[PDB]
Amino acid sequence: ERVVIGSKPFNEQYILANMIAILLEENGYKAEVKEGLGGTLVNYEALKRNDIQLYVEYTGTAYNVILRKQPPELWDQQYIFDEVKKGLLEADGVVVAAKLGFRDDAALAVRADWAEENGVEKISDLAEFADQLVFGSDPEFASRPDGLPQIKKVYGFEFKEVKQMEPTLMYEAIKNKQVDVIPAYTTDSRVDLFNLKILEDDKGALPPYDAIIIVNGNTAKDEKLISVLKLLEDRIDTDTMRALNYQYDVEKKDAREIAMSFLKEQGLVK
Repeated sequence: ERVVIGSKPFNEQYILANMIAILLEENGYKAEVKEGLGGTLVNYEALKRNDIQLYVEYTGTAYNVILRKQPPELWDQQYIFDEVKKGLLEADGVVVAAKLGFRDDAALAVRADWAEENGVEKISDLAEFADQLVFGSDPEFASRPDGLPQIKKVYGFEFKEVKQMEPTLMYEAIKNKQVDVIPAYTTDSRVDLFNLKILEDDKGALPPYDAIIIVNGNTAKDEKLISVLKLLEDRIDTDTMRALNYQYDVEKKDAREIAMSFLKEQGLVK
């Protein structure tokens, strides 16, 4: 039959929606992609209605926006994954078909050369350096329920100073060494373009956003289709997703051709 695939309006989603479409067509299905159908709830309600049969959601996003659940004291990856799986199934019969293998998290980033020289890889590594470092911030990060005050509480440090600025000036500020630490999304191509290092939230101050393929109840009962989606299980790590986003954002490549190239390299199409 025909499988309709939703997506949210940004790079990663255009690439992943097309990837699933191509893979399904390779395995005998007819697939349609609705590129930038809408945001989280446009897609989720479309999924419940069976106007679409699947899309790529994120665990923390499902936890907060869809299920409207209470933040835990500390964010644990699998706790949130299991709560989302149970929650979507009980409420709507929606099934988690696959974990893709990457998280698209709000995180902290620093310059990569400095991180290398000092062996900084996690937020807890910043402890001894914190009171010497300048933190760059925007309205988007400051408005978050989990932010700098939660980082202080969990990690036990505060930065030298906080410089507020427009979100479009953040990477320039860290590149020009006006600030030393910025909020950045883990799969954002600019992390690589500005030679930054993303840090592990090793203590769980911030929410996890594991990328998952979710399917409606009726589509979940198609054993062949599920098997095909399972070929993407742990297929794409955060480094890999970011480099795919780089092809879109920096190299200006078409999202579908980015997906096609990946699938061919992985031997899943041809």
